[PDB]
Amino acid sequence: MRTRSTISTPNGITWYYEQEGTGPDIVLVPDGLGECQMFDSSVSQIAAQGFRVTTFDMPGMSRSAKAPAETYTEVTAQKLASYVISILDALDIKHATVWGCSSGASTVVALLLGYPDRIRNAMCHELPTKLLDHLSNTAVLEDEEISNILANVMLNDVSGGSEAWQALGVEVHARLHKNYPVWARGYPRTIPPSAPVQDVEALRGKPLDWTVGAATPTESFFDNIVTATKAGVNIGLLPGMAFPYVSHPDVFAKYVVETTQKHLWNSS
Amino acid sequence: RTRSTISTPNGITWYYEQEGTGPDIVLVPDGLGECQMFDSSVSQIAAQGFRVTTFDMPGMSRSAKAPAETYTEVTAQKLASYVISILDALDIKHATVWGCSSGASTVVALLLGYPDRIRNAMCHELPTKLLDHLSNTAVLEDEEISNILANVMLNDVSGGSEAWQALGVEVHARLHKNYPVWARGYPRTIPPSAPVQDVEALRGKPLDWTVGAATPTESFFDNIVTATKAGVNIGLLPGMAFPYVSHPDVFAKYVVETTQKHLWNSS
Ligand SMILES: C[C@H]1CCC[C@@H](O)CCC/C=C/c2cc(O)cc(O)c2C(=O)O1
Ligand SMILES: C[C@H]1CCC[C@@H](O)CCC/C=C/c2cc(O)cc(O)c2C(=O)O1
Repeated sequence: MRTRSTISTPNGITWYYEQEGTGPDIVLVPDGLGECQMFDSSVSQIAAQGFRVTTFDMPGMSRSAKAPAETYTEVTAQKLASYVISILDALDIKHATVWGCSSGASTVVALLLGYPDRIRNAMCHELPTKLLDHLSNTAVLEDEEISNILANVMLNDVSGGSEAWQALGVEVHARLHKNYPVWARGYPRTIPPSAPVQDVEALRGKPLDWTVGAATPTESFFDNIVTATKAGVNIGLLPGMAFPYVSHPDVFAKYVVETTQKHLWNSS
Repeated sequence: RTRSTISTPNGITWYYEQEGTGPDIVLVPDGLGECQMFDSSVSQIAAQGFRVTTFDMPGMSRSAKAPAETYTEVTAQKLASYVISILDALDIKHATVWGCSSGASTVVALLLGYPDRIRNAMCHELPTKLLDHLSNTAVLEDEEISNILANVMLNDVSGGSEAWQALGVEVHARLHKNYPVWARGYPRTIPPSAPVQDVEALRGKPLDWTVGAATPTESFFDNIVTATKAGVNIGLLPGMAFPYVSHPDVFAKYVVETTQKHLWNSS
């Protein structure tokens, strides 16, 4: 039942993408690691509730690595938003519900403010608004040190379930190995200052549902909870940390289905 | 530093410590009721021109001589009246107050209930939700409550296992006796008594709110939402529930700078 293919956009990207189901469109935008295999279990469960679910590897990452250096260096929310609009255009998806975590969160808030005709509703999780010294310092190391550093962060620190992280399998971890240096050089220095949450009055009234990981240290996304509350945006918790779609895929799929159904009710 | 006892008309015999001269700062303990956790910070705060007072809480540690009403069905409003009682006995008429956990509930009830006595309040990690796993501990035997909660404090909420163990055997022996008292008196009655149900009563008050930097987001998520809705200053301290144990110099600086900010805004 699942389409696994490639499609080329006039910005020079050859995207790897996957697609399952029929009904209203839901688009799962990956985190900075740009790896859409992490959504595998959830794509099926969500599509089974009467939706067409699309996801993709992000430009320069995993199977979407045939792309111009412009698409994976000095990356901003506003760039990533324009690239997602290009693949939606190429797949004839006119109106979409969107999910994003981390740099994906910045992207989906950028899609909702920048292309409101295209976005039914956005789900953002743990939107990075602060430069982090220790992530930025990795950008200057050698490829194999970055990979060994960030691989152990993901496994031991921020996976929110190391068993489920490992069970992604050898083939996934070999793609992630290659993505770590690309991400370290292109993302942590430029993503946070691009965060589209400078203007709280721009967020008020929009179809946005904001989450943070229940197990994440409070300091990491404290700023997200303050901004959502000041803007009157629905803000809540998912289990786990930065990868609820890996650590708790059934709770993640249920959240995406119920949030989308609530906005289909309020459309009508 | 004065280390002494004092009796109040409500039948509590308080153990208390007091150091320095200048405007009054009162350090209210967390639910475990042990004021030795403030020992280093009391000196640093007092050296900056303050009179610093702390005390063991009713029925805990060296304030154990007290009526059973003082450590059963405990609410913020009850603890607020007992703090006022020892403040009256020490002739402290205007004070800055710190409190963590059930202490945080106490200092917000102090600020609302007795506005003429309280210059400003610092509240840390105010418990607003019943926790079934904590409520259920109270119906076990003493020695299994102590073994269990001694382990929770160290591994889950200390925010610094080495500084927690460095408190020493004398302190850990008092905590050992306190756990059953705390288990039976606090976790089932403190959260429903949280004085944060009315957001509008908080707006414009001299209240400074913190949460622990390393605490899981789910624990005090509700505090950040409430503070933000009421326009109350909300920020972080390093560690978890015991910043005065895990990061005592950062704790002292926070208490001094907050109090100095409110002395300026007074005049
Ligand atoms: C891929 C996830 C890793 C989650 C670990 C995550 O817990 C590491 C700390 C939080 C920051 C994530 C982040 C920061 C940036 O400046 C840019 C980004 O693209 C991310 C990001 O997408 O991070
Ligand atoms: C002893 C402190 C810190 C305990 C760890 C503390 O971080 C355990 C989880 C947070 C709740 C603490 C708590 C809850 C209540 O219902 C009543 C209370 O008096 C407390 C309380 O004072 O907790």
